[PDB]
Amino acid sequence: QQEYLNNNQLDCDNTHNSTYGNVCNSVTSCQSYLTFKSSSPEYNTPSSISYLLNSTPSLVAKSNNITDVTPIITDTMVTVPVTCSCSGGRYQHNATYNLKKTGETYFSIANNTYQSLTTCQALMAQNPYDAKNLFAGDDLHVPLRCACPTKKQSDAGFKYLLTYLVSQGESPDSIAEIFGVDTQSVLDANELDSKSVVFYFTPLLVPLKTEPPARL
Amino acid sequence: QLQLVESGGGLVQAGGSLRLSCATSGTTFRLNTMGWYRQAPGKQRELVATISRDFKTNYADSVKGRFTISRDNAKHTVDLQMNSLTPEDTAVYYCLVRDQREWYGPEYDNWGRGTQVTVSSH
Ligand SMILES: *[C@@H]1O[C@H](CO)[C@@H](O[C@@H]2O[C@H](CO)[C@@H](O[C@@H]3O[C@H](CO)[C@@H](O)[C@H](O)[C@@H]3O)[C@H](O)[C@H]2NC(C)=O)[C@H](O)[C@H]1NC(C)=O
Ligand SMILES: *[C@@H]1O[C@H](CO[C@@H]2O[C@@H](C)[C@@H](O)[C@@H](O)[C@@H]2O)[C@@H](O[C@@H]2O[C@H](CO)[C@@H](O)[C@H](O)[C@H]2NC(C)=O)[C@H](O)[C@H]1NC(C)=O
Ligand SMILES: *[C@@H]1O[C@H](CO)[C@@H](O[C@@H]2O[C@H](CO)[C@@H](O)[C@H](O)[C@H]2NC(C)=O)[C@H](O)[C@H]1NC(C)=O
Repeated sequence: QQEYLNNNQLDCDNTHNSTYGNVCNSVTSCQSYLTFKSSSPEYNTPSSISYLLNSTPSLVAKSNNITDVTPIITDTMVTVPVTCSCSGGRYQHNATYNLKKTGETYFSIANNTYQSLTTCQALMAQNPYDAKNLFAGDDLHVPLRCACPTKKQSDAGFKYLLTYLVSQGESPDSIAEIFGVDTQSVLDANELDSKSVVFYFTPLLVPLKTEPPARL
Repeated sequence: QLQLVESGGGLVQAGGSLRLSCATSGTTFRLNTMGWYRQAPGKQRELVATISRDFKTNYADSVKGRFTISRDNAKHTVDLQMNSLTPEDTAVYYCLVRDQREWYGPEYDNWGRGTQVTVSSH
């Protein structure tokens, strides 16, 4: 289980524990998965998506049953295999981001570019630049949100945790059905209860009994 | 969409107190202002207190000092502590939750089914 990000990432002055990343509460390193919506024209191939998220094109290709050079239709959700490891008490997958245009902000990078796979707070925590002092060409360390199964999760047969970007009209019920797991397992993975609010566009952890499907 | 569950009303003696609470569940993009309204017999549904996500409050004049609104952003609940009640506080009390379903989209009213509060004479 990890705490639910719970829209705390929408305000850069928010300092809730969850905005700084999943907490290192299990094994030091593991296979994990991100999800990401293909965006044209910058991030719509395995090479460009893997460049943004620091995966490999072949891992993205095999995870989605495509070739490593196939274009991906815009808004297609793709799974991205990543290594998840502990760093300073947090689970995260490290990536790098070179700012393209002056005008980008810590929030625009977390919310738009990385589609809430990281947060304003974590970017600011792990980068020396001031929020007012970002420019085109600056290199940013990007802590992407991932986690490793706890002993209790592993004992129940969950081999991976997947970071799922929730879309409009989805619910814990519908998301669990995509991955062949019980709804309660998804709630438990995010320390939610049957009577909780889940937000569109916020990452949600999904425990997996096997590798995710090739198409979501 | 969103489901609201109100609790904590009932019958109370004049001068007594009650605690109303409302829990929200379901899905949305953002939960904005939450609040409590009330409709006395023969009256309109009128604002009692609201509270924003950043805890900015707004109280009806007839209610300032006696009532206190609170908000739990971890579990998405809103509570109304009602002290020094009078028969003029007898009403059906409704929780209001405002939500947005996309970035910069319209805001929607979500209303609970209402909880009866009845204050007996002194
Ligand atoms: C946080 O990020 C989200 C996306 O992750 C931003 O919302 C999205 O904004 C874009 C435009 O920036 C909208 O997509 C489309 O834009 C083009 C403009 O050329 C147009 O073809 C379409 O009409 C459409 O609007 C998109 O609808 C919107 N929402 C989503 C879910 O993608 C949001 O603005 C960011 N928030 C902040 C505060 O910066
Ligand atoms: C930030 O969170 C960590 C972890 O929080 C715990 O695990 C979460 C998934 C959730 O269940 C929380 O309620 C838990 O507290 C905190 O570290 C824990 O601290 C407690 C109390 O000091 C300690 O007993 C636990 O062993 C710690 N757990 C782990 C996994 O390290 C940490 O203190 C929090 N930091 C802040 C600033 O709030
Ligand atoms: C991911 O990045 C973090 C920093 O954000 C790295 O953490 C550092 O790791 C080295 C050991 O290799 C330590 O000396 C530093 O003190 C660590 N920093 C913190 C803040 O803990 C982490 O190693 C990176 N992981 C990978 C796999 O690249």
